[PDB]
Amino acid sequence: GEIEFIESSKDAGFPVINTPSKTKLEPSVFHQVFEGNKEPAVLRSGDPRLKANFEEAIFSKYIGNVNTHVDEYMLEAVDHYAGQLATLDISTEPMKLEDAVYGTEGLEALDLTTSAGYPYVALGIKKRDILSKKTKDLTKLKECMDKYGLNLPMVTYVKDELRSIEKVAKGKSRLIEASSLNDSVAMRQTFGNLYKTFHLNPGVVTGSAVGCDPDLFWSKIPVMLDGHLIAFDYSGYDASLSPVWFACLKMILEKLGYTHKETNYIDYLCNSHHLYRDKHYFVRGGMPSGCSGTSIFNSMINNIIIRTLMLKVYKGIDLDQFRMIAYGDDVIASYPWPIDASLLAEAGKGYGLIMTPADKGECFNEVTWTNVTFLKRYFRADEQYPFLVHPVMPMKDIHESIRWTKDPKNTQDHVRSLCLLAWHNGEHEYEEFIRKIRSVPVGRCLTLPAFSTLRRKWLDSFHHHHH
Ligand SMILES: N#Cc1cc([N+](=O)[O-])ccc1Oc1ccc(F)cc1Oc1ccc([N+](=O)[O-])cc1C#N
Repeated sequence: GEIEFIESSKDAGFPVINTPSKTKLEPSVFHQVFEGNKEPAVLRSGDPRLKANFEEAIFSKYIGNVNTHVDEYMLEAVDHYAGQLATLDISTEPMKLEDAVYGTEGLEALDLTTSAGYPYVALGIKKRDILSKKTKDLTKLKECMDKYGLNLPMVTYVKDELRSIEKVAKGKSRLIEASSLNDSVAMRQTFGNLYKTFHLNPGVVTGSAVGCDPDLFWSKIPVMLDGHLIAFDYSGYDASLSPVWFACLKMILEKLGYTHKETNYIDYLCNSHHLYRDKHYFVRGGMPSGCSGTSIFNSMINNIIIRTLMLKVYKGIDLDQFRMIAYGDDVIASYPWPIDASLLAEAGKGYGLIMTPADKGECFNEVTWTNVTFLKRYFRADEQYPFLVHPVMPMKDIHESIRWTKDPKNTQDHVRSLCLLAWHNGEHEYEEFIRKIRSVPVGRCLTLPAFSTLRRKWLDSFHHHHH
């Protein structure tokens, strides 16, 4: 991804977008009770914690493109993964607006808390001013869509979230694109059935884990990945995606039976128009994290990518014995013979991708079930039911997250959520967690699940329904 053109908003007649200047994260009542090193990301330019230039850092992820056509490796990659998705019987038919906007099995209702984007955001108009979760009204939306169209600029927001000292210091805050409500809805219409199928079929056929529930899904993973594990990091995945990969994506959507017209939306993602604060810029390549389907699409591409590096480096490779699961840039994979991930990483670099050893590793080491992570979680078989596998989020991370809040009114929900995570570290660990929570008076006011109830409900969860 490369920033092609940049100018002042006033010159094209765009109003300044008034994004928030201060963080919503403050120290929680638990901030002194636990250790942690992370702090809210830098959102403004004058932040005294900065040890680099902010405007420069946030955009620097835009490292460049490699100009090329789809090669022989890409094609055969596309076909293999095409071969897989066909099994699923994805409907290329649009989805009925009601479903696309207000929910259905496999596609959550369009979130009414996020930005509506341009131009509504400029006009003080909020999502809730347009949609209602009570009347399922589409009369207003239809007016706005007809009024303002598709293909609108995107609004760029600095992601307000906890980060390490290194990234606060370097100003490497992450950017999120708010798509215009219309484009959101349109895309949901066009791809809703794809999304529905992806969320209902996490695993090695979709090669996706987007929408999954670790609690249930972890147990499936080792079953699906028989082989020697392959795992690894990207750096700036979304924004390094060159246009070539989008060509491949639309190439794959075409085999699923999407028309050229219907794939024009991939271009909307690839060559993008952004309204940042008082600037207005055009970007060629780069997945614009935050528009509709960016996770699914990031995964699908990744599915293409890895199969392409396998093919180019290991002539002889049989892909039908390959298995992968992506969540956007996060990949876990297996082959029956060892694979040198470093080879792949160097190969990938010729395509403008920065691959790295898994979990900020020193070298592309042996990947076991002991050290493998996915969505920041480890795997540990339950001591008692060995076919059951715990998703184990590290305590360090739970400790980090507990020390801040964006809204103390939700403490109960927040601490329960963290509870749902921590207990996989084991009873000793869980009881220390609970004691320290409880060493503050607010901690004593919270309804907190007992370990033994967490264990029971989990064991009980793999008793009903599918997967
Ligand atoms: N469309 C849409 C859409 C709407 C919102 N929103 O705020 O209402 C947010 C993300 C949206 O994109 C997706 C819509 C449906 C999907 F099945 C998947 C979408 O993309 C994601 C799916 C999953 C995740 N995730 O959980 O990380 C992030 C994204 C993103 N961006």
